Amino acid sequence: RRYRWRIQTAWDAGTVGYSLFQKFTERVKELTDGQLEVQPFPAGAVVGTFDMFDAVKTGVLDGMNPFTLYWAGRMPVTAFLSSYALGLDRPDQWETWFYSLGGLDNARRAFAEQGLFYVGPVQHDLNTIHSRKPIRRFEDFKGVKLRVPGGMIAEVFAAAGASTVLLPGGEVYPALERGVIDWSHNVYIMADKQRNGIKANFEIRHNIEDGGVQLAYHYQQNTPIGDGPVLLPDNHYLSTQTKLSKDPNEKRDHMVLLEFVTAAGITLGMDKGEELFTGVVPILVELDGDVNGHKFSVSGEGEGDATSGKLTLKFICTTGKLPVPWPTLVTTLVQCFSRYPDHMKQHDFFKSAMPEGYIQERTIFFKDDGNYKTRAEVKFEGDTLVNRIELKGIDFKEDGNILGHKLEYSFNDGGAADFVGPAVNYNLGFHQVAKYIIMGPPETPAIHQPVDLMDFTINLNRWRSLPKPLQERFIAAVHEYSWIHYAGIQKANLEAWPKYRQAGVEVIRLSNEDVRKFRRLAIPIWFKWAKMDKYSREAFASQLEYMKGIGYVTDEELKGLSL
Ligand SMILES: [Ca+2]
Repeated sequence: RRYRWRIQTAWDAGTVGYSLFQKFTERVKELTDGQLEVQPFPAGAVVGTFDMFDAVKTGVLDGMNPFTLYWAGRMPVTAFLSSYALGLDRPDQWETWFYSLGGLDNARRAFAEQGLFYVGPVQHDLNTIHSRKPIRRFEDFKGVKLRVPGGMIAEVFAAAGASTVLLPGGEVYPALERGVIDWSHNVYIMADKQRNGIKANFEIRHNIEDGGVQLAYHYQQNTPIGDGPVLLPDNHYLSTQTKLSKDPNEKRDHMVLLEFVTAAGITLGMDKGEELFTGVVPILVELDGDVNGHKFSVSGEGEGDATSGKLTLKFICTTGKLPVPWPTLVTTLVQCFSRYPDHMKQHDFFKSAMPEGYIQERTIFFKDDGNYKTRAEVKFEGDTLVNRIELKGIDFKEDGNILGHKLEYSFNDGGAADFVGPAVNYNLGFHQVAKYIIMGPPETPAIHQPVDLMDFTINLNRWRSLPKPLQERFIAAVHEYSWIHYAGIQKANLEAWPKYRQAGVEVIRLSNEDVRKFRRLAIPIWFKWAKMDKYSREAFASQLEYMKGIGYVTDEELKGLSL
């Protein structure tokens, strides 16, 4: 009669990808005269993304539109049915390998053993890396917390020193906001009723220039200066992205600072001084400091825009050379500029205390070293928001990372994520939570996933129930959609790159030498996955022959590796 197939895709609703997938279901009805209908489902609507394989195998779903290498843990061949690092890197090469060099039937025999019919690949895009750490060379990957899709992709970055996690794309945004895993620099804000203010305790990790890390434990309390009513918040956190730079025309010891601050951590829809921040507000900071008796003064000026959460400031040490590293002063040197979403406005203590302002006190303990004690008044002086600070430091090793100036000029939480290409990652908001894009050099712009293929895979019993004329038409339909989908994604990507620059994202290009370093790690990983079983061996053997044929692999660089 009429055949109806439920098919869930890896694409989340509200991506370019899902819109294209939805149009595919209409094309299939057209091409089959209404006889085959595909009911489309966005990611998660029927089962979790990574649960699609078992759902289709058992028939809960009739089919799926996944990224094929998601099955790498249970079907090694699938790590070879989508690009892997520094291998074949053009869409046309993967088309050739699939449709004339044996790939399609290699995939179909492997999936038939699982009760699945692999229809064909779906072309898509390269992938980008979105990072909160400025990763400018190979060695900067060490200690990064990186989301990736498992398999060989994760193994390559793990071998370069990264910690890897596996998450679906629709969960990447909140993960990047919280450090991806293990630790972050988020400040949980808690009401302090007895001081009619707030308190917070958090831990900053300062990178040591030669490796590894210097911990700075922060204790914080805030109390209003005046007696007007303030807002006492429910639990929530502030997440800050900070960029530190230098002014090339400034000769005093200084720090140029750019920050983006968002309040979060309250779920939407659960059962006066704010007006002063509706536009751009000038800022002045003054700090008078004394660390082990080394005296100094810092002045800063700039502005903040709480509607955006953006701060722009320049700081100068006016007494000469700063005796401590500038990154150790970032937390001391105006949380009233945080961007609070509409549904969280009632939790903004910092703006509620203005204009008379608030006192901010901290103790900051550097592990195995001295401590800072800081006290600050933050308030309006006229129309300028001012932060005046006294800082006193004691018990520091002149030997140490602080007085020895051994800390990297940086301030970030080490989180980064690959997912897909720039347009869909923009659909998911990555530009808001990561201000760097890490790409390869112009010779090798995509190091880990240059050809990130989807597919259609159908429950094998459902497939065999379909009359053969509709089978062939569905195969044709998928092959046509592979390139319609590709073309749609590529068009959106053209629109997305300018939007990244407007959001303040910087594109960082690694070097050819960085690529060579990845390549010496990638080739052994190819052979290890290839040897897992007979399907992965067959697919890599034919890909390796092809790569040798077009000059992508030399025999010398294998250094003895063979199947
Ligand atoms: Ca990816």
